[PDB]
Amino acid sequence: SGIVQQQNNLLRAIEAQQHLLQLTVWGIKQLQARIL
Amino acid sequence: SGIVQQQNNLLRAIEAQQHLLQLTVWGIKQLQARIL
Amino acid sequence: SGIVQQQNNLLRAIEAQQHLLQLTVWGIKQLQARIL
Amino acid sequence: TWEAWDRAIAEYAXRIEXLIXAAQEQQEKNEXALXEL
Amino acid sequence: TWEAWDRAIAEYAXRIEXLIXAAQEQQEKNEXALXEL
Amino acid sequence: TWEAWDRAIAEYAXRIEXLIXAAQEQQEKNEXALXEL
Repeated sequence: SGIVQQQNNLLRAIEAQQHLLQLTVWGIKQLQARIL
Repeated sequence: SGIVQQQNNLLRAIEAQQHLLQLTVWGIKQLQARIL
Repeated sequence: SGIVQQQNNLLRAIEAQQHLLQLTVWGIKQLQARIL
Repeated sequence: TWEAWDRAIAEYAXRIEXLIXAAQEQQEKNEXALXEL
Repeated sequence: TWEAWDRAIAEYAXRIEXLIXAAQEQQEKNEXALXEL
Repeated sequence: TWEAWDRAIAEYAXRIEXLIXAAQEQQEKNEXALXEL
């Protein structure tokens, strides 16, 4: 039960990187637009 | 068979973040160079 | 023993993306500040 | 170009957010298999 | 704003670095369960 | 510097793309162990 609850915790962390990756990209796009 | 096929799906997703992380970095480097 | 040693290798890779995600962000913040 | 990149990112961030579909929907077979055991 | 974003990133990068707490501290139950077996 | 950062990223993105070596090459032991079972 713990391992499955954990693969879930990996899955969970990756999803959180996905939102953080999209946030970095937003920043980049704001710099692209401002600086060009 | 499903769990192994899945750890593989985690592994897979991470590899896809790795390519997306390198893409964000490219953007950053283009902004570094243009804006300096 | 290998799978556990591996989930660990996934966990490990994610931690390494976390440091790489923070590094991209540093870059972004330097561009935010320089270009504004 | 930058819209070549915006497009090439978005699609890629599609593939990932496809994989994390495949994964999320094992995790919830695994959390079915765990039902039995 | 950009400090809205700096704050919204930092907290989010908190949640992740919380999950990878939860995970890291299974991995080391799993590496306990592996003790027995 | 920025070339300090370019270097410090590239090496780090090396470590990850080392781990994902280690991982990818378990996954394909696991997909060997799964052969038997």
